[PDB]
Amino acid sequence: CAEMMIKKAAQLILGSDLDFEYTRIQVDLGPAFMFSPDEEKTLWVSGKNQETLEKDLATLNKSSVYFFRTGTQGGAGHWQVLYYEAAKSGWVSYSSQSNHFQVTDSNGKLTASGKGLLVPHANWGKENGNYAFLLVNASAENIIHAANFVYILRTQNEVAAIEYCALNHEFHPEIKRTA
Repeated sequence: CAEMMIKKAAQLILGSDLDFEYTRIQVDLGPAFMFSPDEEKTLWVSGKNQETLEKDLATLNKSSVYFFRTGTQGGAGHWQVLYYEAAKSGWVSYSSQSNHFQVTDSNGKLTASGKGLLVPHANWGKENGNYAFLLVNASAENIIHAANFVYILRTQNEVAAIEYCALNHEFHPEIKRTA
């Protein structure tokens, strides 16, 4: 399930399918990105108002892909992949096969599902407790980190998974990549 959005990222950026060869829970992806540089991370605080979020979305290039976290700073996060789908002329959020929805209309304003990203009557900001959006570039290395983190977390444990991510720059060999 965490694997589903990672597979999707891989399809869009690496032109490839990932097969997680599990020969023996659900995951918070956040820690997979601890070794990602700050230059690949952007925090938005624009979710009080419809207008500001639409002009945040307008600053993104439409051939780039992100791991997109909704929720509160320091809190529970919901991770999904954000990408621009040329066919449907809009930004799409993809969590899994079952859970995905379009975010923007043909000309860059929020769809009805997308307005679900707003919380008008809450505090938005950098600080602990606030709402924000975290975009992590879905670069090859971040896709690799996410795949490896989840794989080691399931087959071993979370300490092992952060330790692995500290040192490893390639897909774990049991994570099969084919074009």
